[PDB]
Amino acid sequence: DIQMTQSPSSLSASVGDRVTITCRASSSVSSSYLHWYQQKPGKAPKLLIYSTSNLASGVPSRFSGSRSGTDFTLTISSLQPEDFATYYCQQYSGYRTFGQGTKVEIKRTVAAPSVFIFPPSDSQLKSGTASVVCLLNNFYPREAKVQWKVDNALQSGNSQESVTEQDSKDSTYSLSSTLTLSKADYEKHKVYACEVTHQGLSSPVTKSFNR
Amino acid sequence: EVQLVESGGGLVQPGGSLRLSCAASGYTFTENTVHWVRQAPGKGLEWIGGINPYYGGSIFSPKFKGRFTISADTSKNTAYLQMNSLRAEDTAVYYCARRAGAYYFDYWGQGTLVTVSSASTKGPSVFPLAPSAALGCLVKDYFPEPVTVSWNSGALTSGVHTFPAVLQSSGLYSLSSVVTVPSSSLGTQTYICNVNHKPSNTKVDKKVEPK
Repeated sequence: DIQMTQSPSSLSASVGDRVTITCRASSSVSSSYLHWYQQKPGKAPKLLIYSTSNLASGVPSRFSGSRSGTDFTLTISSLQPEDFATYYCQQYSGYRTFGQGTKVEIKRTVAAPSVFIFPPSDSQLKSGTASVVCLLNNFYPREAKVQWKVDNALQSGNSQESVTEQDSKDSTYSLSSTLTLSKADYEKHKVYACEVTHQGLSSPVTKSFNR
Repeated sequence: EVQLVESGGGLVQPGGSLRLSCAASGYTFTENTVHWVRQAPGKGLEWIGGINPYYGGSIFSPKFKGRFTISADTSKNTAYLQMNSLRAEDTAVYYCARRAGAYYFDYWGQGTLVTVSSASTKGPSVFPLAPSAALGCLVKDYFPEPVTVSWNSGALTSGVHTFPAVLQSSGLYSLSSVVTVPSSSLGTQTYICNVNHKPSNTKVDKKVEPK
């Protein structure tokens, strides 16, 4: 059965850059029957280009496609920050398959995160667990080191991170780090701190509170 | 205005069955085929099969012939995907999609999550994340996904970051939704986070004020 080999699987480009994505058909696929989709995080895929080169309704002219033998190309001529998405080709030839997808990320200038720390709520300790949340807001690039320190002792294994998808307007990321203790252990310590290391910061930023 | 609305997702035990529906509107039902396409978490798009409601016949990808069947009720403009003997590998967001023209999918349903796990449904607890400007709420210990969060019943949308859920060592999920606001509006405006967990029929509304 015909398979589509899509490359690259991810790329990062700046606003205004030209971006090219390739789908290679394992054997001949008709021009009429090769389409491209754009899928934004949390959304259904959206028809972007149909039959190799026809713009779907309401798609901006910076998107185009072409074919050269078994090789199909999707081109974004001038990358906009809202073009952050995963792009998929799809062939028809009796059955249907998709390419494995290309994640397009936006390169932008460095932005330091705003660091905030939150103590567990009263309602949560009443339940017997304490969650301490460290919030890093609107930063670029994505790589950030978050360290927890309890009474200046460095924590390990008792926190987990979540990071948002690149913002479609300003291209920054946001990150949450949650430290989980039993209420019993939260009450046997005074100083709770998270120390943030990021490229946009001259010196590590610590945010803290005393219980 | 063409629309496909899905329902019937949820939690299914390994080896169980589930029925998804795709309610189509805004066009003459019999004029287009309706297909099913799934996306395992963090992975690509996979075509399952589709039905032609004019002829009343369906076709499937070879990997799914057998276990799944697709039907349509023309009186209700609805297509159904009946799945059987589900395994953990079948955990995915399931989309329906309308074929038009040269075999492209022009309208897609919104997606519905199907989780195959022996675990049981649990509703979340919601705790405040207190400013002192950043505020937000913690949505702890729920299963399965998803949870929806809004702020001030949708009125508050800008500056909001709802983080991807994290799987805890306990096998339940947790997330935080956060929002930056003006450094000096903490007295005047009130902020409530609205949480929805349909697998557990839970709906909580939590007020977030400084302590």
